[PDB]
Amino acid sequence: DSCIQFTRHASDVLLNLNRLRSRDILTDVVIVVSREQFRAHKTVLMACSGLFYSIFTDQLKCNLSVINLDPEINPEGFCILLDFMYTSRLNLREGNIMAVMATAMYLQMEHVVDTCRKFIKASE
Amino acid sequence: DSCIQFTRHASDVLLNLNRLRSRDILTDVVIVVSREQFRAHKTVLMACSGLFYSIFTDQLKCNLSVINLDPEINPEGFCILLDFMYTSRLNLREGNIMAVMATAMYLQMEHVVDTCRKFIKASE
Amino acid sequence: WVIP
Amino acid sequence: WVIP
Ligand SMILES: N#Cc1c(Cl)ncnc1Nc1ccc2c(c1)CC(=O)N2
Ligand SMILES: N#Cc1c(Cl)ncnc1Nc1ccc2c(c1)CC(=O)N2
Ligand SMILES: [Cl-]
Ligand SMILES: [Cl-]
Ligand SMILES: [Cl-]
Ligand SMILES: [Cl-]
Repeated sequence: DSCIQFTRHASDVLLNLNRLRSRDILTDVVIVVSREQFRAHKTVLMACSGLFYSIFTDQLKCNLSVINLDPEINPEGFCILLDFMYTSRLNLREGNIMAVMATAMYLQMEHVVDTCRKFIKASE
Repeated sequence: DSCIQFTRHASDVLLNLNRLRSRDILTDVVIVVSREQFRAHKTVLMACSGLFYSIFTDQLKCNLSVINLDPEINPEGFCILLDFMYTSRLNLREGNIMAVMATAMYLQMEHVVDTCRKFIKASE
Repeated sequence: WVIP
Repeated sequence: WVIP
């Protein structure tokens, strides 16, 4: 086609989706990770994670308002990845890298798993 | 903070949101523009348009599944802007610029209004 | 705005 | 990945 493109559009959309999340506006699911709960938008979760894409395209699970993650999942690891989904920013630290990598593998977030593997290999 | 950032993340999220729209997955509103209907995600509309942000933060309108636009709104102009919302790509042409600019003013999409004004000024 |  |  002969389209023009607005460079910052995708980033601006994501910033507004994060603003809606922070204000709990039109959030439609709560992700339960042991004792912790995280409100989010199903569409954002599906757009970022192979696991959520699978869950919310399922004819029964698409209608659930609560999703319980595997008890082995670390809430802080999930929180870091949820923030990454809504911002493109990953708070990767020596103290959380193992939990972040395990959570990203479970959520099927290949690019995160990749940088975790690379950061771990550099420290060995 | 000490975060790392994945450059293509925002663009990849938007590509997946457009894929969900094309497959009518978790779309939660129909925008009626005279004889035409457009299925979309409320969160994407709010993230792109001052008008939709206002509409879906309203305590009554947030729950509506159908939104009827002003009869003066051109369906093709709306279609072009809806595509832009989900892709960052604007199909701006001599034959549609007036309709696109009028629709962008109504939807409160300032950056689109700006490029339309600039393209019009260059042709006079 | 750019030519993509 | 980059340093933002
Ligand atoms: N929503 C949506 C969606 C669609 Cl529509 N098409 C294709 N993938 C989608 N999302 C999705 C699937 C697999 C993975 C990710 C996202 C990130 C990753 O590492 N794996
Ligand atoms: N969703 C959301 C949203 C939030 Cl949360 N905060 C601030 N603006 C939001 N969206 C929105 C408001 C005004 C305009 C646009 C988008 C594009 C434009 O030209 N005007
Ligand atoms: Cl439920
Ligand atoms: Cl990822
Ligand atoms: Cl309705
Ligand atoms: Cl805009």
